[PDB]
Amino acid sequence: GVPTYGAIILDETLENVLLVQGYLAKSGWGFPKGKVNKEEAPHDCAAREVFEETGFDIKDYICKDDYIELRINDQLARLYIIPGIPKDTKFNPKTRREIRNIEWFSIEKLPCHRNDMTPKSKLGLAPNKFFMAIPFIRPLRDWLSRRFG
Ligand SMILES: C1CCCC(Nc2nnc(C3CC3)o2)CC1
Repeated sequence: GVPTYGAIILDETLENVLLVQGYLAKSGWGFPKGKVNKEEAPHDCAAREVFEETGFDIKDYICKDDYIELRINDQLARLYIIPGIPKDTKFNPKTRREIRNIEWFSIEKLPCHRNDMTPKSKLGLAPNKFFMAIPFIRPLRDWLSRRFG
């Protein structure tokens, strides 16, 4: 799969993260991110995708070594960590045909797994609107603990 790049934007308290809501297949909440173009450097793709989806330019704030990266179904997704962004920032997608809404969420309130359906003796996982974000939540919490504590 083609690698994706984006950002985990946190506010000044380190409590809240910025998620964006797409449409259809991307109908839930996730971190801003998208597919790398040919010959495009990871930091440039992250900044482009974030600016397209949020209207906020991270370019002056990217730290090269500060990211969480996951390989899901043999696609690589790397989110640069960008703390300290004020909660009163005006975010506006470029692209309202792609982005429904943009909100801050409390990190401690976000799920770090979906729930099973053990109550119903059925296999699988219950739907959760944070499905696209969830894989990153525990690594994010651990990364923040190590870096700040
Ligand atoms: C809406 C705007 C665009 C970013 C999008 N990010 C995303 N994270 N996982 C996926 C699935 C394709 C694998 O997409 C979700 C939020």
